[PDB]
Amino acid sequence: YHVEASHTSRIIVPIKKIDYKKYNFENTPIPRIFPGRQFIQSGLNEEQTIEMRQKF
Amino acid sequence: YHVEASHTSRIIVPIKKIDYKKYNFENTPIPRIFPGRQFIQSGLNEEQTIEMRQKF
Amino acid sequence: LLNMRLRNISLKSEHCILSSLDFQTSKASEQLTKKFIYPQEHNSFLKLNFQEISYKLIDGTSQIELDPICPLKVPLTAFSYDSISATFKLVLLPKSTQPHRVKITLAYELELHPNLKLPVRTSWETSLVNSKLSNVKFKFINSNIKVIKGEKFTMRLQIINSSSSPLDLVVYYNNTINPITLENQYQLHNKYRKIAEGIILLSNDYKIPYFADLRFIGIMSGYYGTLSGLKVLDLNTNELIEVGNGASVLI
Repeated sequence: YHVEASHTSRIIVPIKKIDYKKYNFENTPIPRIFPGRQFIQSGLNEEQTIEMRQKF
Repeated sequence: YHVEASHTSRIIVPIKKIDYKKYNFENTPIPRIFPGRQFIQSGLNEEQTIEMRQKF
Repeated sequence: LLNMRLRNISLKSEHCILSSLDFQTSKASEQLTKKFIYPQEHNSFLKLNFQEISYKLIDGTSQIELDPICPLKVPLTAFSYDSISATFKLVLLPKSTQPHRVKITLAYELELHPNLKLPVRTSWETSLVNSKLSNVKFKFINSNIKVIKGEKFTMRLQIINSSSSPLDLVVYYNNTINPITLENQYQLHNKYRKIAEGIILLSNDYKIPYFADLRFIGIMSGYYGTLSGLKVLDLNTNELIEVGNGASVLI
């Protein structure tokens, strides 16, 4: 490809899907870089936690 | 070559000289597109006329 | 009067308005004449309609029709020859003189002199979209009906405005589903799911500065008349300007 000084060029990358019966996407969510910490209440609804896990 | 959106690129064109004993560069100077006209005095020195003929 | 007739002129915005007067010798004199002929043992008449042409103006010129006119002579038929007429630039309605002649070769080969030539007024009886905010108008230099396969194609758009603020418009194609009776409930969705899935704009958010060559490729095939995803917008006083023009067959 070539991009000169402002000219955008939308790359069209083909991939496949993922299979929901092959990966579990409800596993421990947003894993911390370091184990431990305060362990405070999440303060969010369980359903919200589901969509935050999927969107990560 | 390639010039993107502002990037100058100095082309280096090689030529030869000209031979002063082959062309006469003191011929009728600054020839008019159409013949005739008023025919007013040049109002310039003969030496100036020489360098104007060469620089054209 | 035997051959009942009507004048149909159809108006199109490709600078054309065609004329095809329809003729049909209807039942009103037929119920009497084809029982006199049934008493004279005839039920297949033949009035030899062979001579007919139109007139345009005071220069009464036979305009060349798009269809042909051979020797047409049979029983109970009806004909409507189509003629190309140039569309006027305004309401200058050219009154016309419809001329025709049928030599009524009756039973026992009896010719009768008749014609249908009279005059009337030939009134029809009735690319660009303008802005909403500025003097800007949008047209497509390339022709709005075009052929392509599923591959790449070049598309070119006119922007002509007033040069008081001649700048700062943006495009975007907005490839997402408009989220919207049950068959209409799955008809509006299947309209929107082929608007937002068919073509993709390979240079969206194109800053304009007149001329710009907008850059699409289409995925799935059909008739994308008024391809309506793409939206330019004025960055001051944001109004959703739409260009609902153009088409693309992909076969």
